[PDB]
Amino acid sequence: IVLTQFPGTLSLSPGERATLSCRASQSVASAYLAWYQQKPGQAPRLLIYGASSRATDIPHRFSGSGSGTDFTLTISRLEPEDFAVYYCQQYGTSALLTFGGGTKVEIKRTVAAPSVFIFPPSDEQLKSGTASVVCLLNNFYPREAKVQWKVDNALQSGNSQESVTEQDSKDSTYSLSSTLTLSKADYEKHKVYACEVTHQGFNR
Amino acid sequence: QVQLVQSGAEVKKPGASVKVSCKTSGYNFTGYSASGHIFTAYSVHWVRQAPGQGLEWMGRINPNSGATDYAHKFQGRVTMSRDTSISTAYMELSRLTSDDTAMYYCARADNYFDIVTGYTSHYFDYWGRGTLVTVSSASTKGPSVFPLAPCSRSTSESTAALGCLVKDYFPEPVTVSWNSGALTSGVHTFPAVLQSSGLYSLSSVVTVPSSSLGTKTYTCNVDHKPSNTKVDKRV
Amino acid sequence: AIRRYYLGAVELSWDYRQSELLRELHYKKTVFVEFTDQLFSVARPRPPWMGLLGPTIQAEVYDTVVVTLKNMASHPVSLHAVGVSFWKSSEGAEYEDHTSQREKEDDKVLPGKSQTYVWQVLKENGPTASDPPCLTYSYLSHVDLVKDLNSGLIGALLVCREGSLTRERTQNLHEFVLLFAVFDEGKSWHSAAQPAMHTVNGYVNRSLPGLIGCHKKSVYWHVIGMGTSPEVHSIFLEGHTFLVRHHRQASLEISPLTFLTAQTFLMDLGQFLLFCHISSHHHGGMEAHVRVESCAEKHPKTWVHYIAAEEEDWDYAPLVLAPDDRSYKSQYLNNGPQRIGRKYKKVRFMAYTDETFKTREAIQHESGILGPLLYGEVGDTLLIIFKNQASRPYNIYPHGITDVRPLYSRRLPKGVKHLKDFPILPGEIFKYKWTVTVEDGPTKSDPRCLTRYYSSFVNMERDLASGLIGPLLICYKESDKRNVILFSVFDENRSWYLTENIQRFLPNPAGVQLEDPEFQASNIMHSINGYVFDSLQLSVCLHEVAYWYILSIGAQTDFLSVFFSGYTFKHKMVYEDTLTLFPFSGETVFMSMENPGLWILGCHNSDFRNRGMTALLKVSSCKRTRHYFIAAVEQLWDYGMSESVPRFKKVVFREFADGSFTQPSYRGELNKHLGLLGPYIRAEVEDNIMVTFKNQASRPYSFYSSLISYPDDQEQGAEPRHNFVQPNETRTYFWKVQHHMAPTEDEFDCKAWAYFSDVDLEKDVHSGLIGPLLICRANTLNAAHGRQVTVQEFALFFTIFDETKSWYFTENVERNCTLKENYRFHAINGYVMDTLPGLVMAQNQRIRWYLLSMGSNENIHSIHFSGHVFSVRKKEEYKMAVYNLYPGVFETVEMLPSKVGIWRIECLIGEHLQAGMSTTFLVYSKKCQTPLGMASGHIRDFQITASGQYGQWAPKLARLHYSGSINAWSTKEPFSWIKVDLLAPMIIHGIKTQGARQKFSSLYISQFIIMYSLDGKKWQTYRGNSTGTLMVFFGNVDSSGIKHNIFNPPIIARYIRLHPTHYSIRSTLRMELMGCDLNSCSMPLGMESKAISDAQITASSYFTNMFATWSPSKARLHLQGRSNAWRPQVNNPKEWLQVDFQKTMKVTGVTTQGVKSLLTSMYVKEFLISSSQDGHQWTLFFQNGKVKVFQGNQDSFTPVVNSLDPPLLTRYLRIHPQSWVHQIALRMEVLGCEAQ
Ligand SMILES: *[C@@H]1O[C@H](CO)[C@@H](O[C@@H]2O[C@H](CO)[C@@H](O[C@@H]3O[C@H](CO)[C@@H](O)[C@H](O[C@H]4O[C@H](CO)[C@@H](O)[C@H](O)[C@@H]4O)[C@@H]3O)[C@H](O)[C@H]2NC(C)=O)[C@H](O)[C@H]1NC(C)=O
Ligand SMILES: *[C@@H]1O[C@H](CO)[C@@H](O[C@@H]2O[C@H](CO)[C@@H](O[C@@H]3O[C@H](CO)[C@@H](O)[C@H](O[C@H]4O[C@H](CO)[C@@H](O)[C@H](O)[C@@H]4O)[C@@H]3O)[C@H](O)[C@H]2NC(C)=O)[C@H](O)[C@H]1NC(C)=O
Ligand SMILES: *[C@@H]1O[C@H](CO)[C@@H](O[C@@H]2O[C@H](CO)[C@@H](O[C@@H]3O[C@H](CO)[C@@H](O)[C@H](O[C@H]4O[C@H](CO)[C@@H](O)[C@H](O)[C@@H]4O)[C@@H]3O)[C@H](O)[C@H]2NC(C)=O)[C@H](O)[C@H]1NC(C)=O
Repeated sequence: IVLTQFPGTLSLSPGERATLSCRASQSVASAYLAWYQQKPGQAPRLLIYGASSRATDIPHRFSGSGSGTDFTLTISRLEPEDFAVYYCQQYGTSALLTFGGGTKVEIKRTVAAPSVFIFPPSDEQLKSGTASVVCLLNNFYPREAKVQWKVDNALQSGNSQESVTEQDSKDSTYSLSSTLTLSKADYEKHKVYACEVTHQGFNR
Repeated sequence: QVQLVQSGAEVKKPGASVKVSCKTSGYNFTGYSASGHIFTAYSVHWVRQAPGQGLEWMGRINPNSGATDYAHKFQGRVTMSRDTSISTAYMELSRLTSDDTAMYYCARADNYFDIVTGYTSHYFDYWGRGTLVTVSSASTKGPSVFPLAPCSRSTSESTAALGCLVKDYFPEPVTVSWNSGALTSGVHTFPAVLQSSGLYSLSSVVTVPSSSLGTKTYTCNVDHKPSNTKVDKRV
Repeated sequence: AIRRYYLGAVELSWDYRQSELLRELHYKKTVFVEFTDQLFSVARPRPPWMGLLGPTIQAEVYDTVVVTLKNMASHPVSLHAVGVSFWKSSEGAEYEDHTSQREKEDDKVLPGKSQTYVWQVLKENGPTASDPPCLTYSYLSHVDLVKDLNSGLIGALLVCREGSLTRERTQNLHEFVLLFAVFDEGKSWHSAAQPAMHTVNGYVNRSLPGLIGCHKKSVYWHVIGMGTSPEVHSIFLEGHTFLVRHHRQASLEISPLTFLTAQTFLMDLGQFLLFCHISSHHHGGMEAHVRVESCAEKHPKTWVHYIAAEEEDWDYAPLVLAPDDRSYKSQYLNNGPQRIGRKYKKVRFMAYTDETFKTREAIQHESGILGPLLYGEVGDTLLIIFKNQASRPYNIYPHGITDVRPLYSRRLPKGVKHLKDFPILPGEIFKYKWTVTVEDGPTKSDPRCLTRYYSSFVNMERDLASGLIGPLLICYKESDKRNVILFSVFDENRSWYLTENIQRFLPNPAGVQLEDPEFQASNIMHSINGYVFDSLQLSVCLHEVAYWYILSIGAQTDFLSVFFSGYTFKHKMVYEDTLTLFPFSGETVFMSMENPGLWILGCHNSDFRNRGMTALLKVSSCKRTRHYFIAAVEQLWDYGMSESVPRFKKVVFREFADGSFTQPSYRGELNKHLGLLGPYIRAEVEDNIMVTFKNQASRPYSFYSSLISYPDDQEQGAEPRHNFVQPNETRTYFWKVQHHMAPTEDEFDCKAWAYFSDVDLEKDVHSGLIGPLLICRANTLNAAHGRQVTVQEFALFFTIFDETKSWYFTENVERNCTLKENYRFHAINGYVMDTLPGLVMAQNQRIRWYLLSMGSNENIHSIHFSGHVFSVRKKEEYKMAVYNLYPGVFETVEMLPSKVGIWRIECLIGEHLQAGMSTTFLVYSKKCQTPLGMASGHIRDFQITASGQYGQWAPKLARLHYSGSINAWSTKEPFSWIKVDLLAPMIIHGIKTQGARQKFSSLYISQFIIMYSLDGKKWQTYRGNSTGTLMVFFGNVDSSGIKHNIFNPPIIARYIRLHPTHYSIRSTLRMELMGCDLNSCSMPLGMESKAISDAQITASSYFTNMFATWSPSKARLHLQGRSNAWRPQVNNPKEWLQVDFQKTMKVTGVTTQGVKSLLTSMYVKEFLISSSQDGHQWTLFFQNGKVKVFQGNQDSFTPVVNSLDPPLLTRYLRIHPQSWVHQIALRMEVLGCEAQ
């Protein structure tokens, strides 16, 4: 019933086999277990039915195996047409349905130099009344590089927001933007503005 | 040629009930009771998916007899109904909560079945565009868009990032183009995030060496269909 | 009443070189002999001319027969009776009968092993006076039919009327038998020149020592064919009249195995010849001198016929109907460097009105080559004047004539001996007198019209090929005239004057090598009357009924299959599809010409029709719409999984019921067996057939059932019916079947026809596009089922299928392989032996089959009702037990299966039978339906399997009446599959199940379908009782419901799995099968009931007193009350119980059970079995050389069943317990039936 996907997220160069395991709590037939595929920001798609047989007009590159409580989707060669988020799932029967954890499949990207930008609210921002300090970072490593609004041994939390770009379908890039939702005076009281910078290697 | 069309983006306040339709085309209204377990595309399966999570079930409706089942989370939160002859399924999501903003799809079960000998289908192969449902007690808000340009006294790198932030705007869907469509290089758009203020925040950037190039129309355009506004702003 | 015979199998040395064995009773042959003592020492005095034939076997109604066939021969023999009932006494065959090893004897016999084969000859076997005088089967031997009947083993199993045991009027002539046989000596193990030999009772040409006939007596002759290969031969007595009751029969016929009972009344004396009337190159030597000796001590009118034989030029193509010049046309209707030509000179008979024979008649067209018609009546004084004008002396002599004599003299004193060969010199004139009988009393139902011909006998084999033919008619009265058809093959090589023809027609006789196929084939031209290749027109006005007289004299050297398109021609009270004529024989065809259109004739043969032997008739002009949306679908077919792989693309008829061709009427139960056939196009009187044929496949085909009719569109014109329905295109052959097609009241309930794609017969029956039509009389097919429901029917279609003879041979070179021998499948309904399912029938219910043969000359497959014999109803009531199949004839037969168990539907021809024209069929018993024992624990818990336990909820506890906590098979998923893995194919008669209760909820399955399988790969849902695609079983709605489920067609399988459709909450069920073993024997006789008298059950000691009433008769199963069991006076291990059954009964299952009394449980744990006939002789039931010591029961409530593979015997059955629990008491009941 409860479906878990191992690993949670995988990055692999196109053309190589990828194996995604599915674990359940219930001794279920492999007929009631399948695998769907979803492209980002789009409707998903049926990939493999019955955990062993391929669906309509899908090349023999994919395959499925397993039963009972352990299932496995194995793609012999993967291409960017199918680099997507994949879901093992039990369906239809027992009157209830649920989906997998959605293992996003990624393309391996070389370790390049990340880009960092920081901008305090300029004068136009100040007279707009929304003096939001912003910092953005792009083409980085890793995806989960966590930064926080560190000012003079001070946390800023519970008020900021962060937007994360979806993985690029061509360059597999990622980008994050952290912005503050605060009034002008709340920005003006502080004097130094910056968010902490972590890598492998500004006046009011 | 089977179509599973759905309505467009709908915005409602929490506590009410939003009804979304799924019009089916390309099959007679019923595919029998699966008395032989042959063609089971009749069964319309709802599903919803949030920006920050994978898809999760809602319910099943059989047009043949009107039978239905629902996920245990939505026994009193979602209700289901079928039309008479217009071939459209109606779902009503009641007791709305601010988290319900997501993409809602409708499905049916038509492909194959891999068991000892059984050619029914319990697998989704038919699927519409996706209804964007936005739920928030706030009313519509216009394009509070602000530019993000490098400081004139801090511009020395060859590469400079330009941005525009549509803040506190509402509701979805809202589009942002860059350079008024004159340039696509380095154009990126951050997904909308629900701020602590409860309204939407979007950021669209260009990473092209705008400092290296001369003055060019880096005038990004913000389009808000619910408010019918277009704002072109030069950074 | 009882008859007994000590037969035996003797090897002997017979090279056929030395015949006329007058010193008998003294190649390698194995032949039946008869003895007279149990010691098997002295043979019965046998007649010296039986040759290689076995003894003769008599019987009567209800008269038992006890054969005692000892195997003296050096290799295994068998006995194989035909047309007589038994119980695996004489099945003979090595096949899948599924019987106990006690009955496995007949399969192979070592030297010695006298054996004993008993048959009963019930009333349905024995005939009456109105039936044929004495049925004449052959009790052949079967272990490998080709070699067994090439070893000569054969006999004459006669059965006929009661009261013939006494030698009052039965010892006359001893009822000697005749066996026209073709013994193949070459392909036996007795080798390391042996040509086939035609024989009459084993004696080759003219050397049969003296069949002796009576001067003036009516004698019964018994004719039994024999042969393992096809081909036949007619039988003729040169100077004896052929007439039987009302059968207008003149030629006595046989076939590779066929039984006939001829009757001949003699008037004359001397010597005649039994003659195989065919001039075969290696055959026709089956002649035997018969001698007839003294066994013991009006409307007179004067007519004349003038006739003269003279030469004349004739053509068979009066018009230029040969546009093509190279494909098979010019070679036979054009003249050239290597072919004789179109028109040739032949010598005929023509009439001349004058006495001087100078003025010829106005010879009419279409009456080619044939002579004038002749006709005679009662008291006729016709005299016939013949003249010769040809370059040779010629003469006439009628065939089978009543009386023929010279004229103006008692005898010819000159150098003329007889009229049978007396020639007439060129120009000479002679006179003959032909006369008929006088004292033939009127009957009003006698054969009044009969057809024969006349030819020349200066050289018959050359006279017929030279054109020497005239017709002859015999009709009784106490436009109206019609020319007759003469089917023939006239050979110029055997013609008298081929040299004249070749010198006159070939431009240069430099060289033809005398062996070129084209010239030789042109010599043998095929003619219908005197024409070939569409040279006939027989336009006759409508309405008026037609009387035709159809003959086949020529050089065809095989049998005919003449068919009329668009009509059926009235035989003796029956209307047939295609009719068969042996050469030198013909018949009076009656017909109706109410059906206009374009119609062509033909031999129906694959090659004879293409030889221009066609002719065209060209008549021209002078309640409920019963739908059948039939279609033609393409299937990758496997002819059988026995001895290897057939995967050829074949085309087949599949019925539908809706305009949208979407439901291919899946093959369920009744229509399982149709294999490569199509649907049952049934109809009654007055009905309307709305057959909306649709077609598929790369090549277009069509539909035809001898009843299609082109509407007379485009008046003042005529074209063939278009048919020829293109791919994806449909049609609608809607026609109205006429009332002349109704079977008579004396006829069977419903006659059957064959329908096929007539566009090219020879290339699509091999593709399988064949199907049964069923026209039935009056109103006897009511209800939605559209059948008689009174009788269960099946479709037998015997045919060899050749891939090279089908369009798909190119598509079937796919497998790695090069000749048609590797692609010949001797199929019955498209399946070759041990492969055809669907054949299940009720023993209490009379059943009907539809027997057909379609195809070449090879298609002479004979059919034998193994263990059954029935009565034909044509004209009157007769009886029969072996049937032929002449191609094209669709016939209805019956064989009520009173004897239960597997059988075989037998094809007699040894080459075919070893190739596969027979495959099993099973009849069960409606008496036995006992539960297969899921509740009894007999089906252990591991067998049942499904998926989704998840809660310790195993399916292994899905047994009925189970109670206690978690007590059923439950899943929450709506899709579930419970597998009752039986592991032994048996007859499933029904299902019984209840629901379950958990806490307070009630759970069950409201509706479900069933899936039954024998192999675990093919799996078919029960579709019985028609009126639907498949049956959706009415499930249970409460945990305590009384559900009386039955199966109308009982499943035969070993997996019966339940697929639920509609259910409440979850699936939680407990199920119990009702069934029986495959042979339908396992059933209690009634020991539990009072079927056994109390005096029959006795004990060594029995505890009976004021307080204890433990009588032995109280040992009945489930008996409850005071002393509800047997207890002995003294409880000692020597106790033992006797049950009397009055005779030997076959018991395979015994149920034992403990008892409870005085608040304690008592049960015997040690027991042994014994049998005896009188209680004095001591025989224990041997059980693997020991006494089996079971633990047995663990309580006193559950009865357990133990199987006995060797059935117990004797009238006295004895059980000896050894040790007990708490006292000595048991409850007993046995399972079995009657066998011997
Ligand atoms: C394809 O989809 C269609 C729906 O889009 C689905 O419906 C079928 O419709 C036909 C036509 O009405 C039904 O056919 C029935 O046939 C029975 C006889 O078996 C009739 O008695 C029915 O008549 C009813 O209605 C009359 C007027 O209201 C009444 O007066 C009368 O008393 C009957 O109640 C009717 O003609 C058919 O049953 C339905 N199908 C189902 C499952 O109900 C059709 O089934 C779909 N086809 C497939 C193959 O899935
Ligand atoms: C029963 O009688 C019939 C008569 O109608 C008989 O048919 C003929 O049998 C003879 C048997 O000799 C066949 O002759 C064959 O043909 C060649 C050429 O003519 C013969 O020379 C052969 O006979 C030879 O056989 C001997 C042993 O091999 C030789 O040593 C010797 O030289 C002989 O010449 C060969 O057998 C003939 O073809 C047929 N058919 C006719 C005449 O139409 C039939 O065979 C008799 N049955 C038996 C079992 O004998
Ligand atoms: C007359 O007879 C039949 C009518 O039933 C018909 O033959 C069938 O045609 C269908 C298509 O109309 C064939 O189905 C094919 O199956 C293959 C199996 O792999 C598919 O790949 C095919 O699909 C391809 O082609 C389609 C059309 O180009 C594409 O849309 C699709 O995406 C695929 O690329 C196709 O569906 C079926 O196999 C045949 N069956 C037989 C027995 O022939 C025939 O066409 C009718 N008409 C004529 C003029 O004969």
